[PDB]
Amino acid sequence: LESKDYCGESFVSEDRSGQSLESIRFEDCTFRQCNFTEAELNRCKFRECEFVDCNLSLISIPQTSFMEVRFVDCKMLGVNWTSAQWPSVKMEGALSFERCILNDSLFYGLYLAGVKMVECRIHDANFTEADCEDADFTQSDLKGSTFHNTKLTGASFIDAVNYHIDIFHNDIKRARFSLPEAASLLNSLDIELS
Amino acid sequence: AKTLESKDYCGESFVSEDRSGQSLESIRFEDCTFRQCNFTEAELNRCKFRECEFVDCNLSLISIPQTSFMEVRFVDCKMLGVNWTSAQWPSVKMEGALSFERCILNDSLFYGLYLAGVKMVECRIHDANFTEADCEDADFTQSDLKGSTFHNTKLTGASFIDAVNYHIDIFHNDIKRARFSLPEAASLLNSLDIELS
Repeated sequence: LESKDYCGESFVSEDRSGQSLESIRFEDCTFRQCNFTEAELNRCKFRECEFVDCNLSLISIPQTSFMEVRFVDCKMLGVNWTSAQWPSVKMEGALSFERCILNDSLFYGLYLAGVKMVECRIHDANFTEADCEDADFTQSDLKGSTFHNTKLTGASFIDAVNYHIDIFHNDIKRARFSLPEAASLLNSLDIELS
Repeated sequence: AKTLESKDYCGESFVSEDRSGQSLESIRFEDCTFRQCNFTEAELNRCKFRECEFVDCNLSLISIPQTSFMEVRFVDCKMLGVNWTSAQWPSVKMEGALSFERCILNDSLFYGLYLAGVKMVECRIHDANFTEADCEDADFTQSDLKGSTFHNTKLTGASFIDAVNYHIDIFHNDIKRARFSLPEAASLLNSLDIELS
């Protein structure tokens, strides 16, 4: 890709695995059936973009900016989101994930207010110190994922499974849960559920 | 029913005796059984019961000041409104001293008492007060606890399996290792300011 600006393009069935894309801005673009496994997006910008049915496993994104970016049906294992470029002026729902595999990702300390991570497989991802207020985890599988000093106020876990949230180290005021899974919040107190 | 004239009874069965309103003072009963006896509003003053069973008795509103119960089982008994706090409780701290099965325990006063390992199984326990009681390892299986108060009550390892209508604030009692069953255990989540569905 020898241009630094793309607008309104669809990139289809491209194998860019292991490649470096540097300082490219994409607006109103869509990527589908693309392979970005182990790619590096270095100082790129994505605005109003969508990835659908792409492999972004272990992608590196140093100083890359995502604003209004949707991911659907993507493999996104082991992504370190902490090294992306994030704005200091907070805006809710900047990222959106639906039916993605987020296993082993790092969201440490990030502002994720209003972010959708719906019907995702989210094993062993780390949300320590993240702000997930109003986040939407509906129908997601959170097995092994870490919530520690995570703001979860008003977040939704409706129909979610395998979430471990220690109420002694996390704020869940007004968050939404579904039985019987909600009973797992009781695990912090060491009660024995039958 | 004829006045008890002795101060000790061992190996004895008392059957179908109406002792309602009777005052009994320093009678020691050991390995006795009481079956279909009415003790409504009797006073058991500084008596002792060791290895006794009460079956199908009415002990409603009985007074038990300085009376001792050790290895006493109550089955199918009406026992409303009893103030257990004025009974004599041993220095020896042993679990399982009392057992209640299919009893009506409404309005009982249990506050601040040592009740470790006590069984209150398949009981109606409406409006009783357990504030500050030590109920470590107690068994409330299948009991109806409607309106009973648990407040700074030690419930460590206690069982509420299949119990109904318990109000237990998980931040205001000790509940480590206590056992609960869904769907009822959902009531425990009322301690949290969350939206359930």
